[PDB]
Formats: sequence, structure tokens, C-alpha cells
Amino acid sequence: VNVFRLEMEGITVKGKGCPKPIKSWVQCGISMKILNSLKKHGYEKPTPIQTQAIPAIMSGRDLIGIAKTGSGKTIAFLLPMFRHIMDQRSLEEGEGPIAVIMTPTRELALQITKECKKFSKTLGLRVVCVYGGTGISEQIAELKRGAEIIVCTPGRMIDMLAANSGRVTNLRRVTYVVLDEADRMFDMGFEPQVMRIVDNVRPDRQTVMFSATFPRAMEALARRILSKPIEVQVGGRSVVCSDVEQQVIVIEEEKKFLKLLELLGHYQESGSVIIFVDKQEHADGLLKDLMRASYPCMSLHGGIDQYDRDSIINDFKNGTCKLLVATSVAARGLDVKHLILVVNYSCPNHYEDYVHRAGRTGRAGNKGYAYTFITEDQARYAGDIIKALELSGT
Amino acid sequence: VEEDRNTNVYVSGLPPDITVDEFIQLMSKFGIIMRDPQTEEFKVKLYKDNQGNLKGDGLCCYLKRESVELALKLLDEDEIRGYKLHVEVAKFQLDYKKKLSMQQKQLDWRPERRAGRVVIIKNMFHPMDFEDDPLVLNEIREDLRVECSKFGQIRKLLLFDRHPDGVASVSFRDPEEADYCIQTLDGRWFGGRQITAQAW
RNA sequence: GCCGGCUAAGAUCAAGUGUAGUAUCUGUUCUUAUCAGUUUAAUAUCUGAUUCCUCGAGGA
Repeated sequence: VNVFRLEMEGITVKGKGCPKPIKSWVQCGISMKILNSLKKHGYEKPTPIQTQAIPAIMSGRDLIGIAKTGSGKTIAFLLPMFRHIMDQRSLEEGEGPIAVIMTPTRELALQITKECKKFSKTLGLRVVCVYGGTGISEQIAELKRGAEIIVCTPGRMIDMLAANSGRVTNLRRVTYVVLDEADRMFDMGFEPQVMRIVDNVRPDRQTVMFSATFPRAMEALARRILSKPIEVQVGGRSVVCSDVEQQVIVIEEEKKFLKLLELLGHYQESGSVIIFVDKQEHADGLLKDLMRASYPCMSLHGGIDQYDRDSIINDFKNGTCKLLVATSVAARGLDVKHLILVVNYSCPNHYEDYVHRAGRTGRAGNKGYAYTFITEDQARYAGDIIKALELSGT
Repeated sequence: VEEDRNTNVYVSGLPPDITVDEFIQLMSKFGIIMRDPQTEEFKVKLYKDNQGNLKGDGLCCYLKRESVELALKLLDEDEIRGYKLHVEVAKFQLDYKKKLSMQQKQLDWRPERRAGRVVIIKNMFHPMDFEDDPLVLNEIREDLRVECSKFGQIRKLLLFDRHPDGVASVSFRDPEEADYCIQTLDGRWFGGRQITAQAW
């Protein structure tokens, strides 16, 4: 029932027919060797980019993932590919790899080969040992004995394809095409080499691309080579609106009412504002304290009747009530043009309620103000609030 | 409640043409003036009328109490060029530790003397690459500025586009940040060439 | 410092801040192991070599 909490963690997902992210590597549909390598490497919890890319690579569809530096994109490209190679074994033909990994640098290709050897440890699968600027005879002797994956340079791959040392057959040769640092491969320098690498490939083969940054033109150039791609970045799915300004202040539980009274008294946050509370009795007490302080305020919660809540909503929409106290039920789905300010005095336990409270004000391209009071008790939601502020650009 | 430990002094009567700077000089003659910790602007107030008119009264708070008792027996009944001032303990009727410790350290007795901040980078670029690329020099300068901003506050950054060795100067506010940038830039690769860093 | 101990007794490696100078803070790690060489007043440091048990996993 907590499938929405994995998507709210902050992982923009785009595409049709996207599988659910896995919580751990033990229930991700991986083989025994990949799980043994993950247990030997010391991975207790998987990365969110890895949890978004591993079912997309296990399902057999094209995926394009973007994340920060050092997030584990090489392991996220090597582990489901090795799991699909171990689960669906094929005949190791001559001079034909089952996977093609493209790296723009020789040191990056050597690091990808070392990561693939560490992910395929305690097994007979040796992928590749080749780099640019070295002896081609040793690389040909290493590739002639058997090659599972092909992680090298595009120039070395073009030289191997021109000298008939390595190529992709038409019927069944490779099933996955990995592209590490796809922003550099889609540039003007590596365009015809990547075009000749993608042209001489099998028709029934998946294409994977991973990079730290991704421009619009590079993504538009890379989307033409894939067939129905699935995008995975951060953050978009269940994220806060960028048009509404978010503000977080560190105050106590008793000082929150004084901060709200100072924002209503000194600043212009009293009129046309929606105040989110934790419970209905606390919202009624805050509404009574606002009405006792010579300020017109209305309240809408589950403890009140439906007609009184409708009258309070009509008074907030018409302009009769300056402030409107509401619970978490009115945070999502409410589309009021008068709600310009969103005062979150009580922080919710879930980030989706805070995202719905921030998105309730300043919609349809308009600006908005959102001020939330962060306390010491909401320490678990502070990381989610920081991730939402980093995704929204606040 | 606080009877003494009052570091505020009240200057009864002043020339109606008193500026703030002459007043803070008068007050700094008798010790260090406490500064508002969040900001600059020493804690000195010139009391004013309903208008620009100068009532002629002044308030000044001091770091210590001995400076108050100094101003009491040296400024009271003493004439500035025209007028007769009066000095009295101020009457009141109706972040923190960081700057407190700094103002305290303004009274130190630490050893002076000693020696009594520019990093030079070489082998970073070439003039031949800027002849057919007018946007490569600005991108290299922006990359050098983004590299120098992570080590400290860069006050001045220049790049010699006509030097055959690729000379660049990065002047920061502190020599420790320049030494850290020279330690992090020595032996590093930039644009396929090994660039070197030295002090100035 | 308290009544031999509760790891505030030391070294170190990366980054930040800042001074004319000294410095200040965070992550750390700390070999729990042996032998040979360097070295140290002695440590230190550096330079190299070195299957069993438990419930596919962990420890040695």
C-alpha cells in the first residue's frame, strides 16, 4: 500500500507501461551471482536510480537514466544485464558480444570493465579487456576466447568492426546496448561513430543510456535511437511546484503560534491565506485563537458539519474570511484562486501532504507563497523536504 | 535589575550641527565601541526631533564598563569647539558568542611581527586554440573561475591569452585559499594538458 | 575530572573558514593481525611478503 511513497522519494518517471521500483535487491528479479556480488560489495540499500533502472532493464525496454555523480549508474547498468544474462543464457558465438557498453574515455571503459568483473565475480563469465591506444593483438586474443559484454571505446569498436574482429549478427547476437556518459556520445564529436555503432546492431535489442547531465538536444538525439524509452531522473513524480516559493523556518511548538501571529500582524499573510494543521481539534483551537485576536478566520475540518465547511469555503472564496484553517483532507484537490499563501504550522508525516499543500497555492502558472514551520519532532521528513526543495529549486 | 554593568553612556547636550562620524570619533577616543553583532554600524544613536532637526542628545554603548567610567571623568564638563557637553550613565525607562568573542579578541596582546595570496597557473591553454575558437577562451575563463570559487573567495581572476605558456592569475582574499587552490591544481589535467600551479 | 575504569590521554589523510602570524571545525580511519628492510633514544612511520564454525548468508 506504500507504492506511492517510493515514487514520492523524488524520482521523475516518464513513459508508458513503467514497472514498479524494487525496494531491495533480494526482491528485484536478479540472479544468484548478482546478489552474491551485491552482498560482497556491501550494498545494504539500493540506489533510487538503480531501483528505477533495474526493473526497466529486466523488463526488456529501453531506459534513459539521469542522476548525480557517484550514484552508482555503472552498477545499475551492470547488475540487471548480468541477471538477464545468467537467467536467460545463450550460446557464446564467435566474435559476438551479448552486451555493448560505450564509454567516451579509456579510463572510464577500464573502470566499467572492472565494475563488470566485480559484479560477475566467482563465475566463468569474462566480459572484455580492451582499451584505446594499446596493442590490438592482445585485445583480439582476449576477445577471441569469449566475450560476454563489450565495454570499450567507439573508435576501438569501429576498428574492430572494420577489421572483422567484432560485429553484431542479424538473428541473435546482443540484447542490451549500454551507453555510459551519453551526453558526450551524443555531441558533435562522437556523432558518426555512435551512429555507425547503432546502425550495425541487432533489431531486437534493448538500448540503455546513463549520464550525469542531459540537455534537451542530446535527449532528442538519443530518443531517436531507442524504441519507446522510459525516462528516470529527479525530481518530477510527486514533486513540489516551482512557481510557488517554499520557505522553511526552525521554530518550537509553542513558538509556532507566535510566528503565525507575527506573520499575520507585521507581514501581509493574514488575509487570503490557508493554514494547515495536524488535527481537527488543533485547527479549531487555532481558528478560535485567530478569531479572538480580532481577525476574521474560518475553519474546515472533519469535526465540523458539511454545511459549515461549505459556508467557510464560500466565505474564503468570496473574501469574507481572511484566513482559512484546514486539515490534510483539504490540502489535495482544492483549487481556490484566493489561496495565495500556504502556512504549514504543523508538518505532516508524509511528503505527499506537504507537496499537496505547497501546490494548492500558486497554480496554473501563477506565483505563490508557502511558509512551513519545521520543528525538532519532524526529523524524518527533513530529508524529504530538502529533496523537494532541491527538486523544485528552492 | 542590572544596577551596574551598564556600558551605555548618555551625552546630554551637543552642537546642533553634529555628524555621526565626529561623534563616533569623540566616543572612540575613550575605548572600543560595541558593534551590533548581526551587522556593522557601531551601537551609537543620535536622538532626533520629529524632523531632521537635531535635538542635540547622544547615546553610545561601549564594550566594557571601564571605558564608561573613563568617559565620565574625562568628557564631562568639557567643551568641543563651541558647546559644553554633559556625560551621564544612560537611563532606560518605559551569532551572539561568535561576534562577542571577536570583539573580545580585539583586545588580545598576541605576538605581532611575522612575515607581514595570488596563485599562478601555467600550461592551461594555448593562443593557437583561441585563433579559430572565440568562445573557447571565455569558457576556459568561466571554468577557471568555477574552479577557483570552490577554494575561496576570488577577488581577481585574469587570463593571459597572448602568453605562450598559458599564464593565469587568481588573487583571493586569503593566502590559505590560494595555497589550497595551488595544492589542488598542481598535477591536475585541464583540457588534455597537465597544468601547474605556484604561489606569488 | 569522578569513585583500576568508564575510549575527552596520541597520530593521521581529505575538505571548509580565516589571519600579518598562530589557528578553528567536519568526516573519517586508527593498524585489533605476523615476518624482512628504513628509521626513531625507544615507539611510530614508511617500504615488501604472507580452510573452519554457525543459521544461499555471516564471522574467523
